[PDB]
Amino acid sequence: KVNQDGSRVLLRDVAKIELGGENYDIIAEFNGQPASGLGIKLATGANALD
Amino acid sequence: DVITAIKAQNAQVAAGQLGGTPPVKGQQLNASIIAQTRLTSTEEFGKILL
Amino acid sequence: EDISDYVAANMKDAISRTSGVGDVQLFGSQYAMRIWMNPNELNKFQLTPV
Amino acid sequence: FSSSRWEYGSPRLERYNGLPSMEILGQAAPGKSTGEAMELMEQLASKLPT
Repeated sequence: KVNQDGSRVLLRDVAKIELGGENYDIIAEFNGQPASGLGIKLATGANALD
Repeated sequence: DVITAIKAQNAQVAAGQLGGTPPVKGQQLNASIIAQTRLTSTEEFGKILL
Repeated sequence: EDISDYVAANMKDAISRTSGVGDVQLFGSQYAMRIWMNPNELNKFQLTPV
Repeated sequence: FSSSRWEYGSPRLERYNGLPSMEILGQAAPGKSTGEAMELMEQLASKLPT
């Protein structure tokens, strides 16, 4: 908004804006060291070792 | 006006949680919040204000 | 937060769409433009999260 | 309330496997074929920007 004054209101003011993390539920520690992993789950009747 | 007031009263809404995903370091309790819930009987539907 | 974003924005897409993968449960989450509202700096300008 | 500007843009953007990728079509040579025509092309891309 703009008020009846001239003073401008923009997101920056009303809210803190940081980039990253769409959800904060799961975090991983590789030997205590912060890390992310790729956990692949198998299909049904696939080809394993291949 | 009958329809519009029906879905306004007979509603199931998903609200947030006490002590959510990004927390304050030292948060003790984590609980889900229930706001409105779906009306279950003929009496509760009779009490829908217009 | 920085790693789990990168592993999704460089690696995950190539996995989930390859050799007979059922589903890839990645460890973390990719970035999102998070808008962390403040109710007081929000009340001050007669504004709402809406 | 509007501004009028001329600006360059692509009429045909193309993507290979979820990543932005432009295609180049070529030949073998009147002498050599594929096995070397592809081989020299392999590191013409390897000897340029990261």
